Amino acid sequence: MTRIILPGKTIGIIGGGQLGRMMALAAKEMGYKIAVLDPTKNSPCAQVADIEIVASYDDLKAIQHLAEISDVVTYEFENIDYRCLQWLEKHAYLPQGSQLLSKTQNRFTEKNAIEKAGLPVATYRLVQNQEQLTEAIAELSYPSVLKTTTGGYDGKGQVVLRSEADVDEARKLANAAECILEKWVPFEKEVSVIVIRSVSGETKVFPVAENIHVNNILHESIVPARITEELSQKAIAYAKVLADELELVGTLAVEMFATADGEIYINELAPRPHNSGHYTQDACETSQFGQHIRAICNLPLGETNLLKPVVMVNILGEHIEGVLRQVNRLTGCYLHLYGKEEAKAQRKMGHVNILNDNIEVALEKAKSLHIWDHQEQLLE
Amino acid sequence: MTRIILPGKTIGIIGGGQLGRMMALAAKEMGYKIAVLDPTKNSPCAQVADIEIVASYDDLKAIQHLAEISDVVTYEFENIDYRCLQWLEKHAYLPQGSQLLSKTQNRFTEKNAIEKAGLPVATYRLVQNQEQLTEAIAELSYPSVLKTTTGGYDGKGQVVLRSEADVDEARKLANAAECILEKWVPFEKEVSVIVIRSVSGETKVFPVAENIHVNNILHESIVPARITEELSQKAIAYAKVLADELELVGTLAVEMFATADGEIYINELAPRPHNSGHYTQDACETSQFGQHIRAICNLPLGETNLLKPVVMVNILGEHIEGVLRQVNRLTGCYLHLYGKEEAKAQRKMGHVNILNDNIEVALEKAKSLHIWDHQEQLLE
Ligand SMILES: Nc1ncnc2c1ncn2[C@@H]1O[C@H](COP(=O)(O)OP(=O)(O)OP(=O)(O)O)[C@@H](O)[C@H]1O
Ligand SMILES: Nc1ncnc2c1ncn2[C@@H]1O[C@H](COP(=O)(O)OP(=O)(O)OP(=O)(O)O)[C@@H](O)[C@H]1O
Ligand SMILES: Nc1ncnc2c1ncn2[C@@H]1O[C@H](COP(=O)(O)OP(=O)(O)OP(=O)(O)O)[C@@H](O)[C@H]1O
Ligand SMILES: Nc1ncnc2c1ncn2[C@@H]1O[C@H](COP(=O)(O)OP(=O)(O)OP(=O)(O)O)[C@@H](O)[C@H]1O
Ligand SMILES: [Ca+2]
Ligand SMILES: [Ca+2]
Ligand SMILES: [Ca+2]
Ligand SMILES: [Ca+2]
Ligand SMILES: [Ca+2]
Repeated sequence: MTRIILPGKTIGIIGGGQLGRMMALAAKEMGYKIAVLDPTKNSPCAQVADIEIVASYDDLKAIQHLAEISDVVTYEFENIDYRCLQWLEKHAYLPQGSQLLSKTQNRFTEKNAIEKAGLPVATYRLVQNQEQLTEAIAELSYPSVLKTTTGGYDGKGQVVLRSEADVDEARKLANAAECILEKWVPFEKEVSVIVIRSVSGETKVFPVAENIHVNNILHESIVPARITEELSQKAIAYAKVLADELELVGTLAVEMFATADGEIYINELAPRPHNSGHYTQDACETSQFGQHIRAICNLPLGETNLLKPVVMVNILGEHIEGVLRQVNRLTGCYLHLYGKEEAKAQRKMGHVNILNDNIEVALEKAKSLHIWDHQEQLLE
Repeated sequence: MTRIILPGKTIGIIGGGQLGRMMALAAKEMGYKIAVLDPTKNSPCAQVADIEIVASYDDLKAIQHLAEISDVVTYEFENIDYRCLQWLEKHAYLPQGSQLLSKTQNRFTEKNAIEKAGLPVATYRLVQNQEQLTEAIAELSYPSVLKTTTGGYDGKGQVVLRSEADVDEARKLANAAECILEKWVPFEKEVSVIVIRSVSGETKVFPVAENIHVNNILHESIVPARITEELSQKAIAYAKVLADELELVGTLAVEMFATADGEIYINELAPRPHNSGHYTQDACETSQFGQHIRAICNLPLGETNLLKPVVMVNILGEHIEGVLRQVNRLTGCYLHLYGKEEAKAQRKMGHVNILNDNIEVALEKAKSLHIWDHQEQLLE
């Protein structure tokens, strides 16, 4: 379409977490008003929003209320059910649509969609009962990984199978939920690419980021990713094909495995701004949040050039004390805090973007701060 | 001092215009809360702030109310009551102080401060009646400019005397208000430098901007300024001298005139983020607004590296319709709109940062858009 949502209009956001907040901040710079729906009062996004609706995500009356006061609707919360999605796409303006969301919510459906797009993933099998598990183990051998098709996050609902000794735990998981078995990919680095596509079909792709997870939570994103030119260009090419084949509108985070000998496998997709793209706030010509707003409002997209190398480091509840105490050591460090009321140990409270001409110096800065010693030790 | 205002605390801003709005957005990214005082409801800053106080700038009890709900107070309105600042610095925390602002509020007092810092100004005389105007004209000759000592913005309260024929208009101005007459400098370029100094005395200087005015309102800022490295170094050294001699805490904008022989005359000072510093939002490692917040909260200052060449173009009320209509043509352009509810011909509604590797291509982009045909017709 050529449908444009002009500055001055209201953008409605389903989900009031940090992703919503950062969307709202970028939209405010451009003169947009913001409405947000979230089940808890005073969410990070509500602190920036003009209008706040406190309600469950599955409350259709409240979704309708959000839509009826918004000129365009988007989401950070992905688990919107079909009845709400169909209503939104037909009776509100939801340029992102429902089709991509439905593919990314189920690991089996997601992998099917990626292969149909022509892109490589780990060899996988659907597991709906004990016999399918047995057949899958015999076909894919060891090592392999069993994951729940839905609801899985932070490595939960996941069993790695290294030998027959692991089968018992795998059977327990498969007893409890629909699963997929994937062949274990021996990779060197986990990487991600944020890709943007506007309503009118303009596309932009951000640089490849190298992602380091510790205890199933992202710790650092490094840009440029420390991978060969071959791996880099391949990752970017794959992300574009995905955007094109999936008919993306908005933002798509493509998480990948990169092997020593130059292969990329697509691991999973997120149809929203993503933690591995927070680096863009300080290091790129446009942030993933500014791009997201432009894409859904059908404005011309900004450029995605990396202006300075960067290390994004996540700030969890366990880190917030150390961050405030070390505040006067934060030279070259660009702090972002989400305004969450309560710190919980593993809850994401913010992040810091460490900019430097040299990635290793940025990495050394994170270390020398001694805030993430816990994460550092687990990596050692 | 070593007083630090930590993220999570409330920053109070006196003045709800676009400068406060942009301070608030940068503060919110770092997790600060915002309170604002403005005489008009729904101001640009109130649209982002957590707390809004609607009141006059002289309403002591409202200023008192703001101080009570803030951990630190800053100003945005350059024409603030004064004495109210003397209340604030003694009974609350106003790290900027009152002394610098009071000096810059009066052109005569301003000129004295600059001269006492050892820097050049246009030769000037105080004018309080017709006899003094007559004597000043005799001494300074033509061309010269008569300016009100207080209340001058957008070229208001000024009469340029090119010949004796302009004296009649100047005489009317001199009766209306206290004025200074100064020599008219035949500069090659106008430049500005934004200098930042924190509570602990850390000092950062932004790159020199080349500024183009039309009808005494800023039209374009160009960075890097198209000047010799020698003039650039001079301008920066001048800004550091002023920051130190005026004992700056916070932001200081320094407008300068550059003549063919390579000389710099200081035109005026502004103890706040400045229109000529808006380019920093998109083109520098840190924006002037993020820097200002860091300065007053006593956090380490960010780097001021220019990450890409930029042309900032002001969007006035006369331009808003054109911007919205030509919104699809804004590739390479980073739009900021301030949320002002009422448009007036010369009122500042927003700005656009045009980023490009080549400064001349950016300048050509502004022309090709034809949004500022009026400005380009008046320039040639
Ligand atoms: N096929 C595979 N081969 C090798 N390692 C894998 C495979 N699948 C998953 N992993 C490992 O398990 C980790 C988590 O799995 P996954 O990518 O499904 O994320 P998740 O469990 O949804 O958690 P998150 O919330 O971080 O996305 C990955 O980062 C990767 O290191
Ligand atoms: N239990 C859950 N299951 C699925 N999604 C969740 C859950 N809890 C929170 N979310 C969603 O996760 C998003 C925030 O993602 P976050 O930044 O924590 O990690 P991420 O962007 O998925 O990166 P990673 O892949 O490393 O986990 C929000 O959209 C939020 O609604
Ligand atoms: N996409 C999602 N699918 C399922 N549940 C979700 C999703 N997003 C959020 N939730 C639920 O909402 C809760 C809070 O959301 P989220 O995890 O994004 O914020 P948080 O700041 O991490 O809070 P907490 O640390 O309490 O989980 C989660 O614990 C989860 O139960
Ligand atoms: N002495 C001078 N010689 C030559 N040109 C001058 C002189 N004084 C002012 N000008 C021109 O007029 C413009 C506006 O002057 P000045 O900065 O004093 O106005 P102002 O209204 O106080 O500015 P602001 O809108 O920034 O508050 C200058 O940028 C310059 O172009
Ligand atoms: Ca996942
Ligand atoms: Ca996660
Ligand atoms: Ca993931
Ligand atoms: Ca002035
Ligand atoms: Ca001026």
